[PDB]
Amino acid sequence: YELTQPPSVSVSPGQTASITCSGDKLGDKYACWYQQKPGQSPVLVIYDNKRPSGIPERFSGSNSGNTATLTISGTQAMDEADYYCQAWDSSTAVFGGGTKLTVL
Amino acid sequence: QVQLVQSGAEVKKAGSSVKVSCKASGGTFSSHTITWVRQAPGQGLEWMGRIIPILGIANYAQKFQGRVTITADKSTSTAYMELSSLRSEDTAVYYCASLQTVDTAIEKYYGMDVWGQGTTVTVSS
Amino acid sequence: IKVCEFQFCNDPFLGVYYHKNNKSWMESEFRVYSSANNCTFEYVSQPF
Repeated sequence: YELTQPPSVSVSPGQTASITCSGDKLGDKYACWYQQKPGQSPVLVIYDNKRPSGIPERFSGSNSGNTATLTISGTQAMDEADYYCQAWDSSTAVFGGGTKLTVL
Repeated sequence: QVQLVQSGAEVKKAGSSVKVSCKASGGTFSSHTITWVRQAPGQGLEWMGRIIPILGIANYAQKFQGRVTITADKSTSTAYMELSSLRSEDTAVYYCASLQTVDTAIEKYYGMDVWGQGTTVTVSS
Repeated sequence: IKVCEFQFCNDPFLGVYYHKNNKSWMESEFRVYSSANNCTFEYVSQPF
């Protein structure tokens, strides 16, 4: 029900980035990851790690027993954004602090 | 298709009633549950609740209990809410989004398909 | 059951979800029409 995540993450460009969104019993809870870029409104990119069409096949992941992971492939300069992991729990939505991706 | 365009930034005094709304102008007003989420700088996203136009059932958030009066009418094709007892710390950017469904238990089988440009609010004191 | 006057689109259908593949809740979405004007008769019973 409560979400805690690292304040930020850094990775070199073109590498595989793994992001963990730890919580309390988030397995089988339909966690959704969103993307918000500086100066642009948030967009939908994940809804079990499932990616909407028209979005390049760069976002993927898996949902473990008590953890959700997001894998990034083909990272580019335009990936600067903040990722928020949320789920529909108890007929309510909870938004985490979010992680800022830094690319050298 | 839907755009969810809304009004721009507004300037008002502290302690006054705040009224904001989002208008589609695109697809049907009904058939898409409308959600509002608050965006603040360095504080994450905040969820207040949701209102289903056709169903007319509105759900509230734990922190926004009683401080918001969300209403939606199909005839006017517009959704709006009344906010009061807002402090300077509560100031942030509000966003509106759709869900593509009008069922209470179906919302979890969907996501925020479309968002709004964001209507920043400034409080003068 | 609804013997009621409303318009049907060119391809009415229903949207179904399985609640995390649990196959228990089995919810549905009523994407079949957009009106219920002049609604006359209704009936409910055990599903066929």
